[PDB]
Amino acid sequence: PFATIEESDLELALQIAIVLLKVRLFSDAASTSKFESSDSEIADARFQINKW
Amino acid sequence: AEIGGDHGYNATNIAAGQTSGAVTQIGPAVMGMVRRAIPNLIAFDICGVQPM
Repeated sequence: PFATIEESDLELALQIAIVLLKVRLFSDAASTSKFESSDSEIADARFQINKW
Repeated sequence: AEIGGDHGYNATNIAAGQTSGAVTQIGPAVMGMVRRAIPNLIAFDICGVQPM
């Protein structure tokens, strides 16, 4: 990828690729076996509270 | 995994609610108010009591 894309800025050049099907967004679900092998790095959720 | 944390036992932070982890407190509680006791009076009948 980024071969025909000549744009210098990294962010924009990446953005060109998404439309042109070169790269693909990987926001995607996980295969069922990933959370069963007893070694499953399960993502964590964090929260914070501040007072004004 | 979002530890509770606690104030550093430094009176400056404990009143303000500045904590070490998450969920800064609203503020301290209110256990009440104490006031200096009123001294009692010595009876005036020792000296002559003539209302002028």
